[PDB]
Amino acid sequence: PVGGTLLRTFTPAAANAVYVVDPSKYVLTLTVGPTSVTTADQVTFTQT
Amino acid sequence: AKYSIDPTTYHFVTHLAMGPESCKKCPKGYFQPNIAGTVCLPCPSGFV
Repeated sequence: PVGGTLLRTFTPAAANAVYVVDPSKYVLTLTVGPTSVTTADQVTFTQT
Repeated sequence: AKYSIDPTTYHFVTHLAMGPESCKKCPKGYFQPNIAGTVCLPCPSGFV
């Protein structure tokens, strides 16, 4: 536990490294058809 | 450095005793009998 000796050291190893992301930085848009339409009218998800 | 980045602790705090690794041991020629161990008194006048 205290001191002793070093046994092993892992490494991120060339693009398996931890990267930290700021969720506030992401920006998304949905823009999927109308909003007020009724149960009759189909809403259209535009994936592009 | 930012005033936005999450702060660890107060401003006026400068050093801290984080974990038991901080408990470094006296070099040869210095005894420290007490438990608190604020300072390590040098061995007096001849003792080793």
